[PDB]
Amino acid sequence: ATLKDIGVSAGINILTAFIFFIIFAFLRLQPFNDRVYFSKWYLRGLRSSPASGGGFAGRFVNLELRSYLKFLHWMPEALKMPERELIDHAGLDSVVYLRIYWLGLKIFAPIAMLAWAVLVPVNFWAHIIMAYAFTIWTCYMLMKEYETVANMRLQFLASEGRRPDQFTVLVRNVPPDPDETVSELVEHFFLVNHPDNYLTHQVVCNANKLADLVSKKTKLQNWLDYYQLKYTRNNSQIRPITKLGCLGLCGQKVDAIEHYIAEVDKTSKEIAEERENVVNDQKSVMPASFVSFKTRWAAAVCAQTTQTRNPTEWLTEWAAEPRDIYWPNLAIPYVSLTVRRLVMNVAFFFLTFFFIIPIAFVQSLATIEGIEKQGLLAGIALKLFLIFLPAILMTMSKFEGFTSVSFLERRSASRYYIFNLVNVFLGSVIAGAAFEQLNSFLNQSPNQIPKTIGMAIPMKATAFITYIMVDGWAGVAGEILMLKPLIIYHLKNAFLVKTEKDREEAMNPGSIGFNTGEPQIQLYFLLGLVYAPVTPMLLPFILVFFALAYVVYRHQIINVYNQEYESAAAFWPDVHGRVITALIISQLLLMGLLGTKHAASAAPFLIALPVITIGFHRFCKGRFEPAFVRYPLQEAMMKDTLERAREPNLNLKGYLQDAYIHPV
Amino acid sequence: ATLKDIGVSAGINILTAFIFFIIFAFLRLQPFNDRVYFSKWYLRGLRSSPASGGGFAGRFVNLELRSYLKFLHWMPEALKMPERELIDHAGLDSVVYLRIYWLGLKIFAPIAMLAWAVLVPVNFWAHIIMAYAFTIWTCYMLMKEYETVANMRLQFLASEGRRPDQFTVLVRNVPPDPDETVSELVEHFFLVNHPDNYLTHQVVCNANKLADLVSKKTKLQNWLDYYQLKYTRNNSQIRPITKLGCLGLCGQKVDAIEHYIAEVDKTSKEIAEERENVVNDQKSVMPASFVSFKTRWAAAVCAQTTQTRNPTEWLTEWAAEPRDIYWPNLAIPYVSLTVRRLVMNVAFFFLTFFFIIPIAFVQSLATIEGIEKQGLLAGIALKLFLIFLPAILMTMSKFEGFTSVSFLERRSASRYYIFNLVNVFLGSVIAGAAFEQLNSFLNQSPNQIPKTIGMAIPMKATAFITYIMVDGWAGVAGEILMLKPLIIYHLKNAFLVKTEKDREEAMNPGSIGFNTGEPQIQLYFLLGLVYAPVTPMLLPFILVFFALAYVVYRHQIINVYNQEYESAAAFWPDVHGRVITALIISQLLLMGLLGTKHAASAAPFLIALPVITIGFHRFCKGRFEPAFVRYPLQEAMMKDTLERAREPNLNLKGYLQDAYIHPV
Repeated sequence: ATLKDIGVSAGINILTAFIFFIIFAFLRLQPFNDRVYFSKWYLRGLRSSPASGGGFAGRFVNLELRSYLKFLHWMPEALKMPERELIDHAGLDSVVYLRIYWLGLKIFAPIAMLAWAVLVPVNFWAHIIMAYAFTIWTCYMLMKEYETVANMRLQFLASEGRRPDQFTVLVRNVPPDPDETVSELVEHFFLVNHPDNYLTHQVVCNANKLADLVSKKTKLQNWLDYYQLKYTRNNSQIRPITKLGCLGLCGQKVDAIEHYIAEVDKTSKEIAEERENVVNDQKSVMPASFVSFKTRWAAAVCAQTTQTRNPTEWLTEWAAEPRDIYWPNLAIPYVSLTVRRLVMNVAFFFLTFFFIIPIAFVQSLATIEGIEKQGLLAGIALKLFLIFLPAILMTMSKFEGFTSVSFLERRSASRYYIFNLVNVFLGSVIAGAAFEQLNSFLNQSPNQIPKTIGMAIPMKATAFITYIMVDGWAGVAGEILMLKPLIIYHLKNAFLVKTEKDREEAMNPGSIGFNTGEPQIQLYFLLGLVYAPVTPMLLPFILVFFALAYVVYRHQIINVYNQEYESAAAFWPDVHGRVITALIISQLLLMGLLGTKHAASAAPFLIALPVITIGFHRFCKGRFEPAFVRYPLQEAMMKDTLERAREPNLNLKGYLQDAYIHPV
Repeated sequence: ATLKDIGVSAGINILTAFIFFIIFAFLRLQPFNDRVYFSKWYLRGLRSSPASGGGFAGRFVNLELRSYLKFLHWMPEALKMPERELIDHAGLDSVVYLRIYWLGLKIFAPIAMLAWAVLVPVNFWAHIIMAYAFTIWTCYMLMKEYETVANMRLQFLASEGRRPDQFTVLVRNVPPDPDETVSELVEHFFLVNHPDNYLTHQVVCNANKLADLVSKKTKLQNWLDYYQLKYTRNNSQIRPITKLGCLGLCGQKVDAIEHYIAEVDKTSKEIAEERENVVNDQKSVMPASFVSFKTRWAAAVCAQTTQTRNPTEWLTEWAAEPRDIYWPNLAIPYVSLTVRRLVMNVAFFFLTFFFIIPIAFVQSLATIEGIEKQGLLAGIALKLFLIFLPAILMTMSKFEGFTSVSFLERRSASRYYIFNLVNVFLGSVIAGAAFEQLNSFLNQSPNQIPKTIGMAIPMKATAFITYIMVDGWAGVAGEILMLKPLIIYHLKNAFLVKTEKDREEAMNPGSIGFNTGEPQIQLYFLLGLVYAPVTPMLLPFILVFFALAYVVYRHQIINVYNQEYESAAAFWPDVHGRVITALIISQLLLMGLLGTKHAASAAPFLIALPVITIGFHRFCKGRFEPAFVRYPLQEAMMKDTLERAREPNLNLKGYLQDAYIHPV
């Protein structure tokens, strides 16, 4: 646990990262791996077939050029593209996500210098002075970044080309009327309440079943497509037991190929059936619509205005890009939304507290099944749970009912933050023997709960240092290697490829993953902020994470990741608020570290710090936050007038009419 | 402190109230007192000169008819006018203020029955069950009243005649431009951002000096007007030392009459001067304007929409009625607003905590000056402070910068609530020896502050019982007597009357006084809710207050009080929230009363109660509150269309143009 010991593990992790980088150098040279290493370039059409032409040499024939810049040159090259160019290459979302890593450096580097020039030499009022300076600097940098990101969002929103969401609102909870259809209600309402600028509307329909049937058809057509064209005739008719799939030659359904062709045909028959009972029924039509307006100004008005005396009916909000719309959740009743949120809130309480016990349950189950038909339960335990955490949290957000992928990712990121506040930091080691602490809290005569818990849950430094070195050093290095997407496309272009040209593209690497990546940055913001006034040891390792992550993610944003939506940095208020939470928690923990005994000339200052931080947060929520939630009417009018001058005769009707039909 | 003792004081206070009612019976018979007893009727024009003709008999000649209904008949007569008729007679504000007393009965009567059928007989899980039922009932009644008051407000706003505020917004923080005047900036902005419906605007000017000069002129013209026309020629040239006024024949300024005529003339000369340097200067013009629109729908849009990328500039809010506008605060810079609020927040901390010490200071001062030139310091101490509390709190709200009398009254009512939470209830007796408790808190090694304070600050029952009987029984009875307004007009129609007809009207009794009356109701809501699950003794006395206050205030609303503004019950969210606070405090105190020792099958329920209450509050803030803050666009459009059909050719321009000029 000494500097020496920690430094040994540091060197090991630096080497692990370097090994990853070396493999990356080799794999990125392979012409057949370029599809999954330069995906963004192909998605942009700037690069051609994989290796600028594809299928060439330069692979294992020359391995990787023996040097130092083989596994290092990609770093300065990632830092070469200007930010403006990356805004048009990747998007504003990705550029401001990168700005969070730069913010971490802009905040922690100066405060690391301060903590290393005060604490370690002079080793108390120094702690409180440091705390103050740290919070002042953090807030100053947060305000400057709130301003820059807001100005970037506004510049982006103004220079953006026509988007259907700029003219549309999602009206929800349209009150049911026994004499009129949802469509008629909507049309009439917006023709009398927004007469001057109402253009068109698109009622939301529950086409979830039809969509799932179409998705099932495609899945089944591609299930045994590998087997269908393996050798045709009668191939390996595998039987993945119908309960979980995968498997293969395990159940009893041999039949034929292409997932037993008749099955694909019966799914097609059900698709036809559903199509009939979804277009001609008027019961699939949900109490919601997508109302478009002739001007962006009018849509802004509608989005930021109450329409009726019942503020829970005719709820109008800025619509999301048609590609950001999560259609399954647009068919969930509004009343249900609130109940689902509550159910998922308590399910999360359970997931963030009583989760080690179910993990131990499955661990014990795995020991039993391990004996039956070398093992040592490696890779399971909680590692697998941490890989599934983002997905579990995402399905929880989908249950809650968010109708935009952007918002779902933002909700999952907020949940992951709370998970990390509890299970990585305050409350990880306090969770002794499952709910033993909770049993004592239930049988506690007085209110000793905070006492017991707080006292023994502040966590340690050297242990956290190893976490940064494993998850934030070698972890971000593994990201550059893109192992799983490579494997996926390898076992797809060799398996179920059968494409006429380039239709079977499993090269898609998804996006940055705000629901996972941001929680990581925020956990290191938390760690670095809480420990800063106490120990200056966490800061150096946290800073290496920020620098490495900046470069690895910049590379991945320029070369691999493709944005699945464009929210124009709408998530920044969330980011800001989580660093504000980190700050407040830091000051609260310092109050505890320096409150017992101490002095009466310490508490007045350690109580002013949280207040100042909350006041700054409120100032920032009133100065910069509105830019991310409401479109200013002057900006909307400016865009409208300029567009109507450049294009005097645009038929917005056609463009906005079919924009919000369910993709099915 | 026994039932007997408390009942003796009860009888005394019942008799005091009856004595007040008896004097009221006599005084309301006097034909010369009718001006200040039936003021509303004269303000409405329904009644003529004082005693339906004025100056008659029926005074002391027959005294008061010896009976029982002399001092009792006014009660059923006050309960005779229907609520709808009172909405058009007095206003919605006054009708919903009366509804708070009825709400108190609707909440406390059923819960008094429950507490008297459970606690007293069976005398613990009964306390927690009572608490639950009490909160459920209170919330149910709160929700039902939120609904009724909201529907009443919407019905009122729809049936209201054209009001200038229905088409106007107060734009604040108009960004300074070196090339354009505030007027030009405003006009251009709203002609490009709200082109379709912008009508006119009225820039706010700092005419505070001119207004104060005009007010000074009138004050001086009426100062020694009594003396001017006492006997004319050369009358008693009194000298109120110029530092506080009043006095008379005390300073050195003898001069002449009418406050030394030359002074009135020099104030008139300064009025002329100021008029020049306020109309022709463009530096008096504040960065704010009153923008009117052709439709109420457009003003609603503007009020509930962000106008520019800087959400702190071009701030648009629904304008208040020109009569509700507090013009002095419309000339206070927006930046200053925030600082002033903070300064007044800490001044209030001082007023609600360290206030007994300044009272003791002045008390000790009065002992010294008492000897100099029978005394016993009667009526001073804190009684005088409680009469000045509403005024102090009002001047604090005026400092904060609220530009509407309605909002100033609402702010002062909120402050008075906090004062009462602390100094009437939790923290009154804990304030031992000024700041002795605070000195110990400053030198407290651990966090023993909550412990010490809470333990010894829950207050007692019998003592509170006497408070209800004095302030809520005899207090509301004294209100019916209207002593001070009577005296004022008596010493004005006999003093500085000199009116050609009926111009010197000091019969104006003001309004209900939301800034004072509501805090009282809320203090009894608090007391009755906190004590209910513990003791059922406070409830009966609290219920008598509600009943008596309902009848006395209904009488005063129908006969005396005249509304100075019409907010259409916009204060109800505040009322609701203060009863919600009472509920939460009640549950917190019950947790303390029943948490030490007790059981582990009591805490889970006593922690669910506050959560349920906050959840209900949030539901009510999302369902009913928006009706009080934002005008629904459908309602605005309905009013607009109906009005444009009844009156096809209205020139809203003329009506809305001169509506917002400073009354000077």
